[PDB]
Amino acid sequence: QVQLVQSGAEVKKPGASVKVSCKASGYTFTGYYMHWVRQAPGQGLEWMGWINPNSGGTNYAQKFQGRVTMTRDTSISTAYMELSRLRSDDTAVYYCARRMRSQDREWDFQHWG
Amino acid sequence: VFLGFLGAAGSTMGAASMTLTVQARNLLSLLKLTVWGIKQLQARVLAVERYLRDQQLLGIWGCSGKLICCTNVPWNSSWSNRNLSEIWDNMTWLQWDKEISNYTQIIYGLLEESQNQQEKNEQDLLALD
Amino acid sequence: VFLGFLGAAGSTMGAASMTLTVQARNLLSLLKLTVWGIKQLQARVLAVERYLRDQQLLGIWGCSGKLICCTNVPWNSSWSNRNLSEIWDNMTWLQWDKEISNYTQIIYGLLEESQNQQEKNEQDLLALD
Amino acid sequence: VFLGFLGAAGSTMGAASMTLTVQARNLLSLLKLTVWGIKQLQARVLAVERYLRDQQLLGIWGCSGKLICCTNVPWNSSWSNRNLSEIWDNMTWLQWDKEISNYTQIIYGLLEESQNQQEKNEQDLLALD
Amino acid sequence: ENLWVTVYYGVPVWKDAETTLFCASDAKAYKKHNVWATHACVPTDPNPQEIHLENVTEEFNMWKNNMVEQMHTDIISLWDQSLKPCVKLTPLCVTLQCTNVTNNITDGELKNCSFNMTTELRDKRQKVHALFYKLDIVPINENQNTSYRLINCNTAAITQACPKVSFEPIPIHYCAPAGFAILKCKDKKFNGTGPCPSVSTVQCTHGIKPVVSTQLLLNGSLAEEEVMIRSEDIRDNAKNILVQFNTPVQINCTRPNNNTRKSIRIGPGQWFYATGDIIGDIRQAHCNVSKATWNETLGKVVKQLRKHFGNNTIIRFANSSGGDLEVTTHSFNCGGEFFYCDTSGLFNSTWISNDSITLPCRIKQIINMWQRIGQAMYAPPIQGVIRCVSNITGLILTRDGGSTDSTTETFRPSGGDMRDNWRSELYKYKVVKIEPLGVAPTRCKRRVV
Amino acid sequence: NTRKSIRIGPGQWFYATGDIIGDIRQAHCNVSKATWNETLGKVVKQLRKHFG
Amino acid sequence: IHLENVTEEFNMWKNNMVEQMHTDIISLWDQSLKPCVKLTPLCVTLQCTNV
Amino acid sequence: CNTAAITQACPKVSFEPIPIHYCAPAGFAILKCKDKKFNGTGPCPSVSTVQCT
Ligand SMILES: *[C@@H]1O[C@H](CO)[C@@H](O[C@@H]2O[C@H](CO)[C@@H](O[C@@H]3O[C@H](CO)[C@@H](O)[C@H](O)[C@@H]3O)[C@H](O)[C@H]2NC(C)=O)[C@H](O)[C@H]1NC(C)=O
Ligand SMILES: *[C@@H]1O[C@H](CO)[C@@H](O[C@@H]2O[C@H](CO)[C@@H](O)[C@H](O)[C@H]2NC(C)=O)[C@H](O)[C@H]1NC(C)=O
Ligand SMILES: *[C@@H]1O[C@H](CO)[C@@H](O[C@@H]2O[C@H](CO)[C@@H](O)[C@H](O)[C@H]2NC(C)=O)[C@H](O)[C@H]1NC(C)=O
Ligand SMILES: *[C@@H]1O[C@H](CO)[C@@H](O[C@@H]2O[C@H](CO)[C@@H](O)[C@H](O)[C@H]2NC(C)=O)[C@H](O)[C@H]1NC(C)=O
Ligand SMILES: *[C@@H]1O[C@H](CO)[C@@H](O[C@@H]2O[C@H](CO)[C@@H](O)[C@H](O)[C@H]2NC(C)=O)[C@H](O)[C@H]1NC(C)=O
Ligand SMILES: *[C@@H]1O[C@H](CO)[C@@H](O)[C@H](O)[C@H]1NC(C)=O
Ligand SMILES: *[C@@H]1O[C@H](CO)[C@@H](O)[C@H](O)[C@H]1NC(C)=O
Ligand SMILES: *[C@@H]1O[C@H](CO)[C@@H](O)[C@H](O)[C@H]1NC(C)=O
Ligand SMILES: *[C@@H]1O[C@H](CO)[C@@H](O)[C@H](O)[C@H]1NC(C)=O
Ligand SMILES: *[C@@H]1O[C@H](CO)[C@@H](O)[C@H](O)[C@H]1NC(C)=O
Ligand SMILES: *[C@@H]1O[C@H](CO)[C@@H](O)[C@H](O)[C@H]1NC(C)=O
Ligand SMILES: *[C@@H]1O[C@H](CO)[C@@H](O)[C@H](O)[C@H]1NC(C)=O
Ligand SMILES: *[C@@H]1O[C@H](CO)[C@@H](O)[C@H](O)[C@H]1NC(C)=O
Ligand SMILES: *[C@@H]1O[C@H](CO)[C@@H](O)[C@H](O)[C@H]1NC(C)=O
Ligand SMILES: *[C@@H]1O[C@H](CO)[C@@H](O)[C@H](O)[C@H]1NC(C)=O
Ligand SMILES: *[C@@H]1O[C@H](CO)[C@@H](O)[C@H](O)[C@H]1NC(C)=O
Ligand SMILES: *[C@@H]1O[C@H](CO)[C@@H](O)[C@H](O)[C@H]1NC(C)=O
Ligand SMILES: *[C@@H]1O[C@H](CO)[C@@H](O)[C@H](O)[C@H]1NC(C)=O
Ligand SMILES: *[C@@H]1O[C@H](CO)[C@@H](O)[C@H](O)[C@H]1NC(C)=O
Ligand SMILES: *[C@@H]1O[C@H](CO)[C@@H](O)[C@H](O)[C@H]1NC(C)=O
Ligand SMILES: *[C@@H]1O[C@H](CO)[C@@H](O)[C@H](O)[C@H]1NC(C)=O
Ligand SMILES: *[C@@H]1O[C@H](CO)[C@@H](O)[C@H](O)[C@H]1NC(C)=O
Ligand SMILES: *[C@@H]1O[C@H](CO)[C@@H](O)[C@H](O)[C@H]1NC(C)=O
Ligand SMILES: *[C@@H]1O[C@H](CO)[C@@H](O)[C@H](O)[C@H]1NC(C)=O
Repeated sequence: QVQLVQSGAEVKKPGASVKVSCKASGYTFTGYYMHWVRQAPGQGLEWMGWINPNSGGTNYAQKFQGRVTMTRDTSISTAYMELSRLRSDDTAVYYCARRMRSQDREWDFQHWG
Repeated sequence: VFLGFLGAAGSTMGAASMTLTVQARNLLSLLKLTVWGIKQLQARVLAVERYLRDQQLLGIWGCSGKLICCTNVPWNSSWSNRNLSEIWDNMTWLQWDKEISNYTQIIYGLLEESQNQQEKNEQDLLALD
Repeated sequence: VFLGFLGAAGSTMGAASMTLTVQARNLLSLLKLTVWGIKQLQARVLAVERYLRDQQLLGIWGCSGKLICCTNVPWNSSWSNRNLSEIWDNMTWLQWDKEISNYTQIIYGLLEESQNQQEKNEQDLLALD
Repeated sequence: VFLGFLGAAGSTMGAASMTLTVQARNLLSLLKLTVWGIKQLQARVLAVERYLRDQQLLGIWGCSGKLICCTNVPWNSSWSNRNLSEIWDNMTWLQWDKEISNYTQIIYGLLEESQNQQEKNEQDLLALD
Repeated sequence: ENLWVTVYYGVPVWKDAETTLFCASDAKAYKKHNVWATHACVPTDPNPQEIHLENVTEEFNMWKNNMVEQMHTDIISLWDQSLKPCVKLTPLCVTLQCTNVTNNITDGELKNCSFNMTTELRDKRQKVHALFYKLDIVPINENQNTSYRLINCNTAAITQACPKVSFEPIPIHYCAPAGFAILKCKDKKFNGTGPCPSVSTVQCTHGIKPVVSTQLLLNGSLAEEEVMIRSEDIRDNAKNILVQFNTPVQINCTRPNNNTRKSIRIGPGQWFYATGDIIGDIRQAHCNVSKATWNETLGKVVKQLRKHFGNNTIIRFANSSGGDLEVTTHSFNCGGEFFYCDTSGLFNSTWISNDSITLPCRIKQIINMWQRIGQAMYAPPIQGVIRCVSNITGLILTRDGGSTDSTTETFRPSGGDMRDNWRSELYKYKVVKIEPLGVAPTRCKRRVV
Repeated sequence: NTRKSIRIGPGQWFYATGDIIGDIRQAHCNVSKATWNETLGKVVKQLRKHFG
Repeated sequence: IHLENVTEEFNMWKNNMVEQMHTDIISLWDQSLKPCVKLTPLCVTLQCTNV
Repeated sequence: CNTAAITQACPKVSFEPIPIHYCAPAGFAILKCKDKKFNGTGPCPSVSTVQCT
C-alpha cells in the first residue's frame, strides 16, 4: 500500500524557482532512496537524481548539476525537488519514484507519484 | 525398517534393542537478551549437560564406544525374578524401567565398582610383565 | 613435513588423509554482561556443540578412538562411479564432499544401522558362551 | 569400603588409586537475568568445559575410556629418583603432584607424541595388509 | 574391486557460514573504560598462527559479507551500554537566551546562552551561563528576538556522555569460535569479489580500529602494491566506491581553543559539564594536508580509475553537492571533540591525458550518529588544546551520472552509511565452518568377528 | 477516529484522540442467532451427559 | 567428609569468598531498591520546629 | 539532596538476615578447617571438605 502524493500544478516565470512535494506513506521513509523523473509533453522519461532520506545525500544528474536542490523532511516523510532558473523546455510532469522492495538494489521504479 | 524417534517405545525390549541408533541421534542435536534467546541458550546448555551425564557413566562402566555392553556384575534375584522370556519378549522398556527403578541406584553402584574399578588394576598387573 | 591446519586442503585426498592429526587438534582448543561477554559465552557453548556433535556420530559408528576407520557398508555405485585412482589421486576432499553431499544423509543412516547397530547384538551373542 | 569425595586425599597413591570412580562421578554433575541466574549459567558451562578439557587430553593419549592407562613413554630419572616403594607406599597424590609439577607439561607433550602420534600411523600400516 | 565406505575424521572441508564472532584485544593496561575494549575482552594469543593453504581457490564477496553487519551492530550496541548509566540532560531544554561570544567582534560560530536551570533542590532554581556552538542551537521564535533552544530538544532526547570513557579507537581482533575458521585472501591484486588465488586461514582477524569516519578513512590499513578501486558495481552510480591507498597521506587536525570545563550541579548527584570561557584566542579548528602528497596520491588514483573508464577520459573531482550535517563534511572524533571539516579544497581538480591545504572545520556537541532518530549524545567539553595526527588511507566516492556520452566523469565524496567503513577492513576476511567428517570408498571392510 | 499527535517532551510523543470524523456510533458485535442457537444446543446435549 | 593426614594452608585475608560475597550483598541491595519509590522530589526546602 | 539521590525502601521487603550457605560448583570443593586453636593464617591440621558453607 505504498502511497506517493505530490504537490499540485505549478506555474512559474522563466528564471524563477519551483519546489515539488512528494509525501510517502505505507513504508519506512528513511530506508529507500527517492528518485525524480520528469517527462516533457509528448516525450520520454528523463531521470534527474536520487536523494537518500537517511543522511540527505543526493545525486543530481549532470544535466541539472547546479540547478536542482533535493531535500527531505523525515518528520513528515516528504521529499522535495526544487528547480531554479526555469527554462522554456522545463515544462514537464515531474514524478517521484521509489525502488522495489525486493532485489536489494535500486533502478526498478515500481511505485510512482 | 525404521519407525522414527521413540518408534519402539511400545515394542518389546528385544525388538526395541535393535533400534538403539535412532534414539542416539536425536538425543543431542542489537541485544540478544530476548526472552527467547535466554530460553534457547539455557536449553542448549541443559541439553549438553544431560548428554555428558550419560556418557560420564559409560566411561566408568567401560562401555564408552558401544551401544550394547556386557559386564561382570551378576544379576541379583531381589531386583527381578522374571526369566528372559518374560522380560525381552513380553515387557517394554517403560514398564521394565518402572520395575527396576527402586534398584537402579544400587545396580549403578556395583556397575562402576565391581568391574572397571577392579579390572583396570588387574589390567595393570597383568600387563606388568 | 607439516603445513598447518587445513594445509592439505587443495591436496589430493590421499595426501590430505596422511595429516588427519593436524586438523583434529585445532578443532576444540563488576558485571560480566558485556556484549563481548555474551559473545564469548555463546561462542564457547557453540564450540563444544560442534565438537560433541562429531564425536557423537563417531560413537554410534564404532569409530570413537580412531581417525581412519573401516566399516561394513558396501559402496553403492549410484553414489560415485569413479575409480580408486580417480578419487585418491585426482580429486580433493573439497570437490569430493560436494559430489557426495546428496548422499551423505543416506550413508550415515546405513553407516550406523548396518554395522554397529547389528554388531553389538552379534557380539553379545558371540560372547554368549 | 568407600569414604566419600576426596576420601583418599591423605592416603598413599596405592590406596588412593583404587578409588578413581569416586572423584570421577562428582566431576561433571519474568526475567532470568538475576545475579544468581547469570552466575548459575556461567558455572554450568565452566563445569562442562573443565570436564571436556581432561577428556580431550585423554583422547590424544589413547586413554579415553580407561581409568588406568599404560603407555609407551619411558619414565626419565630426571623427573623423580624415588623407587616404586618410596612413591606408592610413602607419598600421596598431593605431594607427588607437587614434585612432578615442574615436569607435567613435558610429560604431557611426550605423552601425545611418543605413542598415539606414532601408533596410529603404524596401526594403519600394520592393518594395511 | 569390492568397495566399502570408510570414516575419516579431520578432512579439510569447509562451507560458507555466518556465526557470532567474539572480541580479542591485546593486554593494554591503563583512565580506562573505553567503549570498545570495555571491561573485559578476550586477550589475544601471544603468537598468532597464520596458516597458508596451498592450491586453494575460494570465492569472496566483500559486499555480501556477514562480518560487516555483525560489527556494525556491535559498535551501536557498545554505544548504548556506555550511555545508559550516564547523566541525561532532559531538563537542559529550557528556553535559552543567547548572545555573541565573539569577543566584541564586528562583522561567529558559538553563542553565549544564559538560562534558568534546576539545582540540587527542587524548589530552588539557578541561572547559569555556558558557551554553546551555533550548530547545536536553533532560534525558538524565528520572529526572531534572541531566544534559542537546543537542536535536539524538538526531535530526540539527549544524554551527557560520561567524562571517564574515551572515544579513542583501539585495535579489535574479531575471532571465530572453535569449529569455525576465517579464510584470509592474501592476493595483492584482489579486487572486490571473485576468486582469490592465495588463501590462508586464521582464527581471529587483524587489529581493526573502529574509526567512525566520513568521506575520508582515517587510521586504516594500506593496500599493498597498487591502489585498489573496490565497488559493488562500478557501472552503478548509486553504489559507493571504496578506494584504498598504498602510500598513506598525513592529516594534522587541531582545536586551538583552550576550552574550560564548567561543572554545574543539576540534581542530586547529577553533574552537567558545560563549556566555560575559552582561555586565549578564539580560533576555529582546521586540518592541514600536504598539497604535494595529496596531488601525488590523487594522481595514483586516477591511473586506476582509467582502467575502468577508458584509457583516456576526463576525470574531475568536486565537493559533495548533496546532503547536510555529517555526510557533506569529513566528520570524525579526535580527543573527544567531533570535527566537521569542509573538504571542498581536496576535491577541486580536473584530470586529462610545504604549501599544505587548510580545511575549515566546525565542531558540535550534540551529535546524531548511525541514523539514531531518538537518541542524541552530548559530548562533554574536552579541557585543554586538542591535536591529533591521522593517516588518511581511504576514500568514499560517488559518481554524478547523467546523460553524458562518456565524455566527462565527475566524482564526489559521500558517506551515506557506516558499514562501508568496516568493509574496507573486512574485504579479505570470510567466515566458514569446518566439517571434519567425510566418507570415501576403499577396499577395506570392518572385521565381522 | 483520528490520531492527534502532541509532543510532551524531548523525543516523547503522546498520541491522543482527535475529533471523530462523521457520525458517533458505539462499537458492537453481531453473530448469527441461528448459528449461536444451534451451537448452544450442541453444548447442552453434552452438558446433560454430566447432569442426567 | 573429614580428610585424614591432610594439612592445607589457609589465608582468611587473601580469601576470595569474602570479595565475592561482599559484591553479592551489594548487588542484592540495588536490585531490591530499583522498583521501589525514588524520593527525588522530596528535596523541597523544609521549614521545621522543635517538638 | 545535596550529594546523592535517595530511594525509599519498599515496605514489603525485610532486612532480617537469614542464614546463607555458599556452595561450590561442580569440579570445585570447599575445604573447612576444623582446628579449635586455628589463628588467621597457617597450615591447618584437621581439614574436612564440604559442598556448602
Ligand atoms: C589515529 O591514530 C593516532 C595515533 O595512534 C591517534 O593519535 C592519538 O591521539 C591521542 C589523543 O591526543 C593521544 O593521546 C594523548 O596522549 C598524551 C600523552 O603524551 C596526552 O597529553 C593527551 O591528552 C592525549 O591523551 C595518543 O597518544 C595518540 N596516539 C599515539 C600513538 O600517540 C588518533 O587519535 C587516532 N584517531 C584519529 C581519528 O586520528
Ligand atoms: C556570557 O554571559 C555571561 C553572563 O551570563 C558573562 O559573564 C559575565 O560577563 C561580565 C561582562 O559582561 C563579566 O564582568 C563577568 O565576570 C562574567 N561572569 C559572571 C559570573 O558574571 C560572560 O562574560 C559572557 N561571555 C561572553 C564571551 O560574552
Ligand atoms: C590552557 O589554559 C590553562 C589554564 O590557564 C593553562 O594552564 C595553566 O598553565 C600555567 C602555566 O604558567 C599555570 O601557571 C596555571 O596554573 C595553569 N592553570 C591551572 C588552572 O592550573 C594551560 O597552559 C593552557 N594550555 C596550554 C597548551 O598552555
Ligand atoms: C561546494 O562548492 C560550491 C562552490 O561554488 C559552494 O557553493 C558556493 O557557496 C558560497 C557560500 O555561500 C556561495 O557564495 C556561492 O555562490 C556558491 N556557489 C555556487 C555555484 O553555488 C558550496 O557551498 C560547496 N558545498 C558546501 C556544502 O558548502
Ligand atoms: C460477517 O461478515 C462476513 C463477510 O464475509 C459475512 O459473510 C458474508 O455474508 C454475505 C451475506 O450476503 C454473503 O454474501 C457472503 O458470501 C459471506 N461471506 C463469507 C466469507 O462468509 C457474515 O455474514 C457476517 N456475519 C454475520 C453474522 O452475518
Ligand atoms: C504393537 O502390538 C502389535 C500387536 O499385534 C505388534 O504386532 C507390534 O509388533 C507391536 N509394536 C509396534 C507396532 O511397534
Ligand atoms: C541379593 O541381595 C540380597 C539382599 O541384599 C542378599 O541377601 C543376597 O545374598 C543377594 N544375592 C546375590 C546372588 O547377590
Ligand atoms: C517364566 O516366567 C513366566 C511368568 O512368571 C512363567 O509363566 C514361566 O513359566 C517362566 N518360565 C519360562 C520357561 O517361561
Ligand atoms: C518401589 O517402592 C514403592 C514404594 O514403597 C512401591 O510402591 C513400589 O511397588 C516399588 N516397586 C518395585 C518394583 O519394587
Ligand atoms: C600444490 O601443487 C603442487 C604441485 O602439483 C603439489 O606438489 C602440492 O603438494 C600441492 N599442494 C596442495 C596443498 O594442493
Ligand atoms: C543402491 O542405491 C540406491 C539408490 O541410492 C538404493 O535405493 C539401493 O538400496 C542401494 N543398494 C544397495 C545394495 O546398497
Ligand atoms: C575406470 O578406469 C577404466 C580405465 O582403466 C575406465 O575405462 C573406466 O571407465 C573407469 N571407471 C569409471 C569411470 O567408472
Ligand atoms: C632424560 O632426559 C635427558 C635430557 O633430555 C636425556 O639426555 C636422557 O636420555 C633421558 N633419559 C631417559 C631414560 O629418558
Ligand atoms: C619446581 O617448582 C617449584 C614451584 O614452587 C620451585 O619452587 C622449584 O624451585 C622448582 N624446581 C626446579 C628444579 O625447577
Ligand atoms: C551577532 O551574531 C549574529 C549571528 O550571525 C550576527 O548576524 C550579528 O551580526 C552579530 N552581531 C553584530 C552586532 O554583528
Ligand atoms: C528566569 O526566571 C526569571 C523569573 O521568572 C525570568 O525573569 C527570566 O527571564 C528567566 N530566564 C530564562 C533564561 O528563562
Ligand atoms: C573483480 O574482477 C572480476 C574479473 O573481471 C569481475 O568478474 C568482478 O565482478 C570484479 N569484482 C568487483 C567487485 O569489481
Ligand atoms: C601512519 O603510517 C605509518 C607508515 O605506514 C605508520 O608507521 C604509522 O603508525 C601510521 N600512523 C597512524 C596513526 O595510522
Ligand atoms: C604533522 O605534524 C608532524 C609532527 O611531527 C609533522 O612532521 C608533519 O609534517 C605535519 N603534517 C602536516 C600536514 O601538517
Ligand atoms: C599536480 O601535479 C601535476 C603533475 O606535476 C601538476 O601539473 C599539477 O599542477 C599539480 N597540481 C597541484 C594542485 O599541485
Ligand atoms: C578550486 O581550484 C581553483 C583552481 O586553482 C581555484 O581558483 C579555486 O579557488 C578553488 N576553489 C576554492 C573554493 O578555493
Ligand atoms: C472540544 O472543545 C473545544 C472548546 O473550545 C473546541 O474548540 C473543540 O473543537 C472541541 N473538539 C475537539 C476535538 O477538541
Ligand atoms: C434452535 O434451532 C432449533 C433447530 O433449528 C430449533 O428447534 C430451536 O427451537 C431453536 N431454538 C431457539 C431458542 O431459537
Ligand atoms: C598461626 O599459626 C601458624 C602456625 O604455623 C604460625 O606460623 C603463625 O605465625 C600464626 N599466626 C599468628 C597471628 O599467631
